[PDB]
Amino acid sequence: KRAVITGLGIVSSIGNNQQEVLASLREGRSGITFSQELKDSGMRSHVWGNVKLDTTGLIDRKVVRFMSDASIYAFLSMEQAIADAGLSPEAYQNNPRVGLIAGSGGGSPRFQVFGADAMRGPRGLKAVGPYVVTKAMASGVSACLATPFKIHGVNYSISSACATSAHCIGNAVEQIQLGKQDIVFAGGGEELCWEMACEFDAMGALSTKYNDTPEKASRTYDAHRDGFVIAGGGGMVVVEELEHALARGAHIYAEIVGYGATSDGADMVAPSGEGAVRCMKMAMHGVDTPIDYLNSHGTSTPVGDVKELAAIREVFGDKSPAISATKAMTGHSLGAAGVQEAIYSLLMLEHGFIAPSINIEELDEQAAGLNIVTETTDRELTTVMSNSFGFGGTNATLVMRKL
Amino acid sequence: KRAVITGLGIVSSIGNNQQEVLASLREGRSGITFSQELKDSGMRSHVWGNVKLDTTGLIDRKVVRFMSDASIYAFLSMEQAIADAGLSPEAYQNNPRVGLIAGSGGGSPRFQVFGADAMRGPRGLKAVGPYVVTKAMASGVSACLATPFKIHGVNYSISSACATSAHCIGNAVEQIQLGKQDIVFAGGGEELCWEMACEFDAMGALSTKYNDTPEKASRTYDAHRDGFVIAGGGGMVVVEELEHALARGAHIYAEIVGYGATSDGADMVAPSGEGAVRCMKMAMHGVDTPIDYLNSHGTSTPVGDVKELAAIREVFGDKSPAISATKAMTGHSLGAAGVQEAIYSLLMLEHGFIAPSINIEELDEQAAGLNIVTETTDRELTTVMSNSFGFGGTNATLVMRKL
Ligand SMILES: *[C@H](C(N)=O)[C@H](O)C(=O)CC/C=C/C/C=C/C
Ligand SMILES: *[C@H](C(N)=O)[C@H](O)C(=O)CC/C=C/C/C=C/C
Repeated sequence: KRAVITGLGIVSSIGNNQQEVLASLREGRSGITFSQELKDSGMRSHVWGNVKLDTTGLIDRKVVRFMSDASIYAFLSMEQAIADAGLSPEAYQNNPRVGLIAGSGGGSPRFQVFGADAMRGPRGLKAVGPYVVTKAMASGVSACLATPFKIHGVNYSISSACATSAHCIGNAVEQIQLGKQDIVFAGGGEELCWEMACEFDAMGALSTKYNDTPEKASRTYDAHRDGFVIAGGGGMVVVEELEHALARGAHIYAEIVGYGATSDGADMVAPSGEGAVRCMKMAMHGVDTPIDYLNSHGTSTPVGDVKELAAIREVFGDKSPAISATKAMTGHSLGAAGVQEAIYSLLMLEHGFIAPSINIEELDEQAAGLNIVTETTDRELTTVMSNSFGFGGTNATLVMRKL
Repeated sequence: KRAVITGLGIVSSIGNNQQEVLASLREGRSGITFSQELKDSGMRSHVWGNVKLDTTGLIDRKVVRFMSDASIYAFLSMEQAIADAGLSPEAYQNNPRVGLIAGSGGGSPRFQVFGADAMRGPRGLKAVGPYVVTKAMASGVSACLATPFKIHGVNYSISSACATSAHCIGNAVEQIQLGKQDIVFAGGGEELCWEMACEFDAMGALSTKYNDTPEKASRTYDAHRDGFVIAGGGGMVVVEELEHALARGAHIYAEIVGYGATSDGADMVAPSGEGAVRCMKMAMHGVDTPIDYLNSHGTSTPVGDVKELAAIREVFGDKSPAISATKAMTGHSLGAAGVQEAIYSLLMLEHGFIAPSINIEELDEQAAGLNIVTETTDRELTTVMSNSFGFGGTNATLVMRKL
């Protein structure tokens, strides 16, 4: 019935493992860079939240042949989570009570495009090859992890745009609550490519006025923010039943004391706020400790940023928690945002500190009053909240508490 | 705690509604046709499981402009399921206890390729437009339905390749069991295009030797089967808590008494009979009545067909149920296969008959002591089972029983 986190893995724009991420977080270090690929593609946004690691040879050649970047990022993340959790092969493999729930927001547009492009060339089917389905299918992230890691329990992906990996973790918790699984690896991944990013630029969702200063492009809550900075990477956490964790001597980061999942039923592409209030409130049912720190979805967009702050004002009233949008540092990894930010929250809980909300040269007028921390501040935290929202009015929030 | 089906909707290769689907199922009619598009793309497979329906003015302009075919098919299926359920706006909209869990196996390869092609054109960003993300994102099917139907409960997609809509329904059931939702619209959709179809052909998964006789291409269990026939369409069912349903005088097709979801942890693109055995066994746990009819996954592939059979023989041993692969008639709608086949099963339960397993000129010698029904058989059914498997070793089976 009770679910706790006993391990985490992460490959992000601000770090290739939790120690690197930790340092980046405390230093308010940016993971955004200039992208020549995005410029050459004809986009107006040339800033990236890229993973600085050459993944070549990092996975078994026979295994990696079926994977795309989103899967590769999640795979390396799950490798870290397994080790971190102190799980031995005999403990999680070929075990019906061990599952995997991980996904991405867009699967693999790069290979969807590669397949189409190849089909129309002089080689046709032979240029396409036999590995595009597993690379391009939406469930690639879960399929490519569950098979090599020898998982026998649940195996599927939850996809909900920019809230996918958050819903993935929440679903993992429910598996533990329903007593169906003892352990479920949850998280996700997202590739970084002009193929997909150009589609966000086309709808004006990406930042375009700070290409000369990449590290200043992502500026959540700043009066002059102008869209989010697309990013890629992966994240993975080990969701485990409490007794099972305690029995093996597992190191527990926190317990998942709240999980909200609601729907706006209003606008595609734009948030309503109303659904987020219900989502946060839902995650709070039963939680009687205060929310000490709130890791906002805050993507750095004009409408989104204040819409979520309005939701928070409504849920907490005159006693809102310390807030910070780590996306100002990391960028928006879309489908991987939820699990990565849950990890940043876990690291803050574990090391007792609040990561800064960077790049706010002029706090938005609507952000007046609120406690958005703009400096790395040491503090003993106990309960933390993390929000994730996506197109189609899909909301998710997770509340984690220290034991 | 108990989940029942109180409505269904369907847009498939063998019918644009449940009445038409019933007629083809009883008649043993094939929905496969020759495809000029497929042939013209360079493919070897030129047979289709297409939806014969002009969807043109069926969905509101400002709504449909965010959708792709998978979403359009699921949307029309939802419309039918709402009416067929006897539900009205005042009862299902802006209601926190009403949710939506629907997905596709591939999202929208067509619009993803369109975006990449548009971008590379002289007009770039302006050629792409602002609607490709919602059309191409993996969660499109759920996002595009939850918003217009004003859903306020759960809202996300489950994606598991050729088992997605089956896992979607199972997840909906768990929402009712966890007491989180009273109603959850579950199902999915899949578009039909060479963009995606060419990728399956490239891995030799599609039938190529019966292009001259499309209706004979899909031949599950036949000694000369040579791959599945790709198809498109949608399906949607209303999963409702028992008491809620009885209280409103709802029409109940049956109760979902079993739901299995397992993982092979062995092969990508190839089924390991053992995972399916555990999946089926998991779905039968607690069901005190025998399985009267089994709607197999049977896609008409050399390895797949008999592997599931070996799995079935191992599960039921001596006393096996009547079996029939409706894909021999309908083709493989991939992500939409699970929900559509659950609907065929519900229709057989609701009308007391077993749909034929067509096109078996020579029964595979692997399907021995089994009961593969090859003629529409009038029978009083009580408990039915439906299997769905996908790449990455993802398995799902649903057991539905009359109340
Ligand atoms: C991101 C957000 N609102 O924070 C939004 O939910 C979103 O667009 C996620 C979808 C990304 C998948 C890419 C599909 C493009 C082909
Ligand atoms: C189908 C099967 N094994 O019956 C298989 O699970 C599958 O390939 C489903 C994925 C289809 C999504 C298309 C993605 C291609 C870009």
